[PDB]
Amino acid sequence: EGDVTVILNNLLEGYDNKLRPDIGVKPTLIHTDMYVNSIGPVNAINMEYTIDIFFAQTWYDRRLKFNSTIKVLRLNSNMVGKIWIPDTFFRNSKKADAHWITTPNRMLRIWNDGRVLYTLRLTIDAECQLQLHNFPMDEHSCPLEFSSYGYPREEIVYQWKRSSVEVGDTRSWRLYQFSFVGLRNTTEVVKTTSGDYVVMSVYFDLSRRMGYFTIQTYIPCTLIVVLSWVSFWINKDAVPARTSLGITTVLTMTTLSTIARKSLPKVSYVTAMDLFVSVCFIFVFSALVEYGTLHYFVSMDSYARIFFPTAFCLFNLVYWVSYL
Amino acid sequence: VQLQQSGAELVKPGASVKLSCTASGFNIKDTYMYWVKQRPEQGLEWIGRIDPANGDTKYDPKFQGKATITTDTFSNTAYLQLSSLTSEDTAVYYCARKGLRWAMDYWGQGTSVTVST
Amino acid sequence: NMSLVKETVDRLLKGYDIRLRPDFGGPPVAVGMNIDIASIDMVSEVNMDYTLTMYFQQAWRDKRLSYNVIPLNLTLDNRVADQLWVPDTYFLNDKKSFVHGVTVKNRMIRLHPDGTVLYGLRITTTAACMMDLRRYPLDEQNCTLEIESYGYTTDDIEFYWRGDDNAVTGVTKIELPQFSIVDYKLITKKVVFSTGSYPRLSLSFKLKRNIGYFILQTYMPSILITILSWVSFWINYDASAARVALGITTVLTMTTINTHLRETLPKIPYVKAIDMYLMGCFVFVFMALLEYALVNYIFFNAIDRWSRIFFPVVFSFFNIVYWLYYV
Amino acid sequence: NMSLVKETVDRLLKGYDIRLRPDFGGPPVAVGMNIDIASIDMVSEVNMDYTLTMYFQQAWRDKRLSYNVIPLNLTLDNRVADQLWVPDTYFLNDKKSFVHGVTVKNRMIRLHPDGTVLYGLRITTTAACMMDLRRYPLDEQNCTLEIESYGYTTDDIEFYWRGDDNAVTGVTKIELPQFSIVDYKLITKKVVFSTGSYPRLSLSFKLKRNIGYFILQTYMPSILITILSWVSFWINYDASAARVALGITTVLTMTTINTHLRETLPKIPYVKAIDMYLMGCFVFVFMALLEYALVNYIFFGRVNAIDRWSRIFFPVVFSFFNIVYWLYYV
Amino acid sequence: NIVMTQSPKSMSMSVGERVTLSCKASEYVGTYVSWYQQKPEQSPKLLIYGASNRYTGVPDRFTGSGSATDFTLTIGSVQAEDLADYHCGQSYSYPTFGAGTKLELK
Amino acid sequence: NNITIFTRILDRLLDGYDNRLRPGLGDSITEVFTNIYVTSFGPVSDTDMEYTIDVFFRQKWKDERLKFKGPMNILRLNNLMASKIWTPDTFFHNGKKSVAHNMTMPNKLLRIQDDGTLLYTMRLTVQAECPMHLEDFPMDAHSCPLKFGSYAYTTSEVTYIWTYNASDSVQVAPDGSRLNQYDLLGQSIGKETIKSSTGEYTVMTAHFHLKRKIGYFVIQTYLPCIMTVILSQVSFWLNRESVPARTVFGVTTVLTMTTLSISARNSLPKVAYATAMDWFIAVCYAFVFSALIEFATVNYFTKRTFNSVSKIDRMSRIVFPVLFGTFNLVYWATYLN
Amino acid sequence: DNTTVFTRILDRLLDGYDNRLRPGLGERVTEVKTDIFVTSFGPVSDHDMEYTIDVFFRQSWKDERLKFKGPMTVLRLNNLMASKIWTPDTFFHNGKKSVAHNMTMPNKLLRITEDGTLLYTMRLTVRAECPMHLEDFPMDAHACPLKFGSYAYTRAEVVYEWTREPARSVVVAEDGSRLNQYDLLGQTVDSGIVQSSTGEYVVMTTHFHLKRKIGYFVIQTYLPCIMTVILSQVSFWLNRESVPARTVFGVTTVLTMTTLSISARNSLPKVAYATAMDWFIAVCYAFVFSALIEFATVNYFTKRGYAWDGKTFNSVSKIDRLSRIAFPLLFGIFNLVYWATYLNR
Ligand SMILES: *[C@@H]1O[C@H](CO)[C@@H](O[C@@H]2O[C@H](CO)[C@@H](O[C@@H]3O[C@H](CO[C@H]4O[C@H](CO)[C@@H](O)[C@H](O[C@H]5O[C@H](CO)[C@@H](O)[C@H](O)[C@@H]5O)[C@@H]4O)[C@@H](O)[C@H](O[C@H]4O[C@H](CO)[C@@H](O)[C@H](O)[C@@H]4O[C@H]4O[C@H](CO)[C@@H](O)[C@H](O)[C@@H]4O)[C@@H]3O)[C@H](O)[C@H]2NC(C)=O)[C@H](O)[C@H]1NC(C)=O
Ligand SMILES: CCCCCCCC(=O)OC[C@H](COP(=O)(O)O[C@@H]1[C@H](O)[C@H](O)[C@@H](OP(=O)(O)O)[C@H](OP(=O)(O)O)[C@H]1O)OC(=O)CCCCCCC
Ligand SMILES: *[C@@H]1O[C@H](CO)[C@@H](O)[C@H](O)[C@H]1NC(C)=O
Repeated sequence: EGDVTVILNNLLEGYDNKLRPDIGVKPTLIHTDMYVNSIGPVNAINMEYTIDIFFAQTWYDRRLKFNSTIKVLRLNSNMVGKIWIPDTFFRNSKKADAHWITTPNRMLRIWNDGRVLYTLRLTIDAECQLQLHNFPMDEHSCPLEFSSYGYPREEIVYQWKRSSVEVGDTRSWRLYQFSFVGLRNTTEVVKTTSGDYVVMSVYFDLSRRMGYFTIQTYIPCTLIVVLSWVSFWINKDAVPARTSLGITTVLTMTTLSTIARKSLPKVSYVTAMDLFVSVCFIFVFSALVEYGTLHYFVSMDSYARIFFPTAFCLFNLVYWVSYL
Repeated sequence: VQLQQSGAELVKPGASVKLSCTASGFNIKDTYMYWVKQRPEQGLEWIGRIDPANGDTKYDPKFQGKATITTDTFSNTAYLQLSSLTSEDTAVYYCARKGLRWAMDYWGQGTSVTVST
Repeated sequence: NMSLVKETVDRLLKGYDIRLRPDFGGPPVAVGMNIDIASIDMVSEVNMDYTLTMYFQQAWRDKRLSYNVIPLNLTLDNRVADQLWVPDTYFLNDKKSFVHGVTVKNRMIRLHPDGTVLYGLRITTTAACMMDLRRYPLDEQNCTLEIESYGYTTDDIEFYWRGDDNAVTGVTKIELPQFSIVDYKLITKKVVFSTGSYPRLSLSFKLKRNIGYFILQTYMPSILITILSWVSFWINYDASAARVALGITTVLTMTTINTHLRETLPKIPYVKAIDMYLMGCFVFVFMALLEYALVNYIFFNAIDRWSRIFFPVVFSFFNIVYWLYYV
Repeated sequence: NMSLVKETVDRLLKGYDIRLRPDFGGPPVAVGMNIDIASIDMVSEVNMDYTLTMYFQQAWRDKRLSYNVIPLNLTLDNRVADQLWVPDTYFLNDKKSFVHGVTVKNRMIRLHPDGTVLYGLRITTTAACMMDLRRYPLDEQNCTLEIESYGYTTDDIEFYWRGDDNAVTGVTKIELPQFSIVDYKLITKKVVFSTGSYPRLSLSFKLKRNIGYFILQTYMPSILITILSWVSFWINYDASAARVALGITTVLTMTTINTHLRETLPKIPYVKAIDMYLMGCFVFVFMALLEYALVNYIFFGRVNAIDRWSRIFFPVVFSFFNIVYWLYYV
Repeated sequence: NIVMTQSPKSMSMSVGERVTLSCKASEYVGTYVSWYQQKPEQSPKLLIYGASNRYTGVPDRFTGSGSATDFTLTIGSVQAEDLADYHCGQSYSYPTFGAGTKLELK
Repeated sequence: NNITIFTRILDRLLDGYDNRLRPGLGDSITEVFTNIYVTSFGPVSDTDMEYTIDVFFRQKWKDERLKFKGPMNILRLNNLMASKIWTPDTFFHNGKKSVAHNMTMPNKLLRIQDDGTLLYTMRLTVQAECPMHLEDFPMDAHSCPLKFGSYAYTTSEVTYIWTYNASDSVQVAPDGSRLNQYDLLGQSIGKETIKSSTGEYTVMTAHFHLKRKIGYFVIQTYLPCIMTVILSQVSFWLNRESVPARTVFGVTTVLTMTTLSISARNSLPKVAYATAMDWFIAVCYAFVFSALIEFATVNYFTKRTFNSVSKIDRMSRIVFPVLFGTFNLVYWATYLN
Repeated sequence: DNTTVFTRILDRLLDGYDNRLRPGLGERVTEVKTDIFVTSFGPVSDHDMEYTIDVFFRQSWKDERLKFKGPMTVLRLNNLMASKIWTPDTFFHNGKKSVAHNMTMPNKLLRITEDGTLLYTMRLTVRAECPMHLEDFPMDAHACPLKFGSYAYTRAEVVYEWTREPARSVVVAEDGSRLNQYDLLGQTVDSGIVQSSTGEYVVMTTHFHLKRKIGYFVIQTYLPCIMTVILSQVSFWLNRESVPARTVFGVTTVLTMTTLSISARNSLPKVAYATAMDWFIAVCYAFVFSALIEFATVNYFTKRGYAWDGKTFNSVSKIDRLSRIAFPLLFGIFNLVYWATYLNR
């Protein structure tokens, strides 16, 4: 190990890590690469998603050049803090952290030419603006934007590789109600108050499965409003019987409206799930006043016995076709 | 690298025998010592193992109370000890060490015991 | 050229005294404040605070950090901040805040050749904002973020919104489903404490709560329960089990709705404007049940037919009074 | 008397090797333990842990720190702990613990002139405590805390309580809103792992649970919804809508109380003693509803005798049920 | 205790075709399964250490397949220097061996 | 230049300085002068028996080694100088989880004067302990304390004295009043000596008197419990023969009283005694349950020429409303006062 | 001067030592021998697809730059020596948020044997990720993994191995059984090679087989669903003329059924498919809904409105006389076939 030691002591003498390579010559071209381990749960009430990546970046530094028989110096995370590292930050991340067990999860490999590969493991809660029109049949393009912080376009130029973004299992991901559709990588120049910066974006396309919602919201509320229509088969002289059936349906449909609202966040616009709840609420409310109007005409019911299912049967053809 | 054992011996039933396995090119303190019974026209049969760093020893349940191993670091040789040997135990004894994936990569030449008149 | 920068930067940091502010013992330094509102995350009424993520930016002039040969805007690593003087700017109503540290600490220093030091951070903060929920949910809040210097008095440091209103940008672009940014105010003041007088900049947002959500999960689920209580007026008087079970349910539904609304709110002592509606609609429901108890006491239709017209008049009059005082 | 104190401390720390324990290669050092229970905060059954705030104190004797000239117990700043050897004591069932750092890190070092080092630290810990909830809420918990050395075996360090029982003080004034400390014990023992034999001290409390919250919040409704089902025997048999709506509501309340009283508990498989009572009361409620359906089947298709017998049988068996329940669990 | 069964006991094929050995464990052994050959009146050597991981010096025709329970040794072309019986061992627990599998050439 | 005059002053002060020894270690006491400026009194967490306070913790002591003769009178310095001089190890005795804010720089103040007087002002978010006796809930009054003293130095090493007069030594900012349930009546301080295991310690204390605003619990607990008692008393005004209607009055009003009994104790800690709120629901349960008990008696004495108005029911329309009326006069004058 | 002998030895071992290079960098492959002592298997959070485990993560390798001759053979050194020497950068492949405990000192040790063999054990709590297949819920069995390996060193530089035999290289303590819902049956280990863009790494996978105990879900979801069906099927024992009485049976049973349908999947994740508990609830929903439409059938055929007093009263119905036997029978047949096909899997 006496040969590698005198190489590393010669590289780090006269080295200033405050200065990027070619500070007054040309911008540093840093070819980024990303390996997605698992995309975590997509939170809708707080509007972010969790992602676990192996973020890798590769730049050229002429000061880290050595002439010896050793080709690659595969080092540990100790040598990270002694050399120059680009200040890549994720501009749509609410909070993020690297992993530090049992050692800082960082890799540093330096080639004789001067190429420097730097790979670290990150867990990022990235801001995704989930539009909740057409809930629960949503479809989003969740982005992940990262750029340099201090170095403008004239100093650091970021770039994507051809074999860059790499999804792995895509099977054991913690997307429960979603499904990974596809990915696309873009690059752009944003203009802020301190200069122009190079922003790289990874767009993850996610579509929602109806899944738990259909079995907990749709089928339970429809079986409530099917149960609203068996009042017509009860005879009209059983006045406390039918009005006890009437009150219990509308209170639980009010309850199931509040229960299904707990999954949704505090948004202002109406959703397709809320539209289905409100249309189901006005059929049962019309069923109570149907029965009511019958009660004072005797102080026609079969027309209603079929009308309500029929009117709901045609609505389900309207609702599901238009939203799918 | 090279594993060496002593030559064959002729013993009476009910006596005791001493058999050695000399290791060369590598120390004993970092790898386990595996000794195994090879009967004629039959498969192998492991009898015990040795951890020379702390002197730990575990035997086969069949050969409990039958064999004993001592190991000398200075001599670079570990020793058999068969106390109550019968005439049925006529086979060849092989020496081995722990390999890369708990295999037995390096083997001795084998010493055959013969219990007859 | 690259070896020339090393000799220049090492010349700047040799003999530098971080413990002393620029122009120590003389005139104060002028520090410009620039805040780019990236996102306002959670305006939570329960904890009475809002979460703000902003690209805080400072700009002052230090005569010791002056170079002449390189005309370029020296942009150094983020780790030179431990060896340079930076102002001790703090936020007064900060509950909890942090600077993001992925992949390095989010920090920028750009030395200009006239000595201008550009110090910028990406700060996510949770500023405290006391809310007067007497007109909830038709209310209008005013949440402030107060930037102040800690250890230096006005004679040592002075704060100003560099670029006037342009100092703070991205405040309007913030997308809030529940709230709505109306206007932001950049105010410069000099709060005087018992230890002296200190400069203070205050960035304040004008938030208006959207009732669109509340008008479908509370007000409507209520006004319509009173309509169910109005079905009991039309029912015949001899159907006692029909009207009582209808009359009990509309009382108990609004009681449960009132208890299912204030557990996601702080335990405030005054009466919010949505509680004047629910207690207002409770009287109309309770009087509908008391209207039947008068009817059964009389018998065991003239009284019954008078409440079928009086109740749609007063309750519609109650909505005219309610949605003209709070809006 | 200022520069004399400074040249004595700098004489002590010059040549001090922090990587070596006192009497290295010789006898083990003796570390006295002085735990001062300050406050037990949250004995949470959901996460199976109790939060403990104490003034953990370690007392050993280093022969290298033996200043003499100065006849005074030399209390130093709390930042000299980074330059002296301290034991590597850890708590085995520690889930999450921290030392309070306001206004500085809470830490005390007092160099006694014979070499004794007083080392007290304000530690808030969240020790894990596995709980037996088969007699909940009439159960007594026994939560421990295992003080143990990590890197040094029995022949390098030994642990002992300083002052025997006195070692642990302040536990009598500890007030738990839900619990009540009955007894506490101090145990000195040795555990053997695969890497050697290491010392271990364990401070353990016995927590009895106060019945008073659960008796009015859980038991007093649950003795009383069954009383509403007993009003159903006094109603006439032809009133089918009155008795059934009385009979359902006492069934459905006991079911909703059963579900609303177990989400604040972990998903344990066995039957806790409050569940046996809430299912015992459910049988008496369900048998009252089945008593009416027996009466209604007798009169339509095929009396008052069943109703008047159940007006006497049900207050007898249910009162006998509470005698069996409140002589077996309490 | 772990037992390893090698099937068949013996077989007779010629030079330059395919043979599939078999070795099935009693319970779960993950990957630690060793293949040893025994040339007659010589010392055993190592073919595959672990499952599907060739040793140094043996030719590339020898290959293995690993799983939780069953393990196969496959030779693409039988040569004239393979006059040995193959023993299947295990190392997930205290090591045990199969009975071996003899072979012969015409 | 002119800056390098002040560089040579600070380098001379720290030459031969030892921060491990307090000033006057072998000579005399080290007087520490302490003030607290409360910027905002945070919310009192009633469940965990704790409260939050934001302070400007100012300490002031004299160090003889930090004396200079220059062209300045005081030296307004930054936080890095604070870590190279002796500072007292003041901690809070009843603190549970306190943090010192350090955005964007550490919030510390150093103002070393000419004679050696120092000033050390920190910004904290102390989350102290407040022992509570909820036997008069929700009309309880708690003087939530805040106790701070030295950790390693006894009364023979470091003593504390309030700087101003003792009345106006803990100043509360008027705009910072984040209490929603309570309201701050006043503050009173003290100075006591606590003898711990390692010696006597000078413990400074300050109690913040608090009173609960009843008005939250009126709308959610008291008025729903009152209105369901009046709702259960409607059943005395109905017809005797209406068996299925008065049962629904009797049962559902008892049902929601059980629902109100569970929901009222929701946020309350699990104390072993009965609060005055729980002593109100129990009496309010007695009025709603006895209404259902009386209906069983009226249905027992019914026979059918028609039936008759029950004299037991006519007396219950007078006795039951005035028994609850006299109880509300007793309960809201005994516990309230 | 007795401790100056061990002072000279320790400073000599670090004089000229470069801790950025693995031992045997140009000669061989550094074998790191590891074994795990699980002090307490913590709670399994099915809502986050994770589990917590407290380990004594021991490691052992051989460094030839730390040979020494002195009084003792093994140096039970302090913790801060470990940061001055080379240590392997073992990371967990499926860890999410793992904490090395720091109270009071850091919970690591380091023993240096006189031949150069090292031992370096750490106390760590690992919040690893366990992928679950909640299709046989709650009667499912899971194999939660724990995969660890090197990060910056490929398989030609650092290879991992178990110290003892692989059967007895992961040891679970008897007192540490912090599972409250599950039930740990046994542990199994494996070794393998993973492929990445940077190179080939040696992974060390261990599996913890867990079986869920269904004792909680019987007295929370199964028994209240079974008692609801019995509560719906007592409605066939009433009379035909008690419409207001029987419709309380027909409504409140299915209304408390659909609340249990909501409150059963609350703890469960947003499971895309349907678990086996949802199949029992869906059949139990059909049994309480068919009881209502049986009442809707018999009420339509009820001619008169009065009831028997002993006039021609309504005669009992064949629908109620057949539903009194068939409805407890087909629920008995379903209950016999649902538990037999799931408890014996
Ligand atoms: C206000 O006060 C807070 C304290 O409450 C300060 O926060 C501290 O900041 C310091 C400085 O950055 C941190 O120290 C560094 O920690 C590194 C890893 O520690 C991680 O472990 C803890 C365990 O509890 C995690 O909780 C942390 O994660 C959290 O914090 C980060 C940062 O805020 C967030 O981003 C996360 O989201 C979490 O919230 C920590 O990440 C550690 O590697 C590092 O070691 C260096 O030590 C010195 C520093 O110069 C040098 O010797 C050298 O640079 C060391 O690094 C070398 O060696 C390692 C290998 O050991 C290599 O990997 C390196 O590349 C390099 O070669 C240092 O100790 C501290 O952890 C953090 N504490 C907390 C609680 O957050 C704020 O900074 C402060 N704000 C101000 C002053 O503005
Ligand atoms: C979910 C079930 C849905 C069933 C849907 C199909 C239901 C269906 O078909 O009902 C018709 C009939 C109703 O019989 P049920 O006994 O309920 O009704 C009698 C029937 O109407 C007679 O005709 C009446 O006599 P009458 O002539 O007026 O003098 C008699 O009056 P009374 O004697 O009191 O004066 C009524 O009580 O049922 C069957 O025949 C058995 C079908 C068993 C079907 C299988 C049942 C498991
Ligand atoms: C985007 O990725 C593709 C490969 O997926 C690559 O060929 C292309 O160059 C990338 N674009 C950018 C922005 O470099």
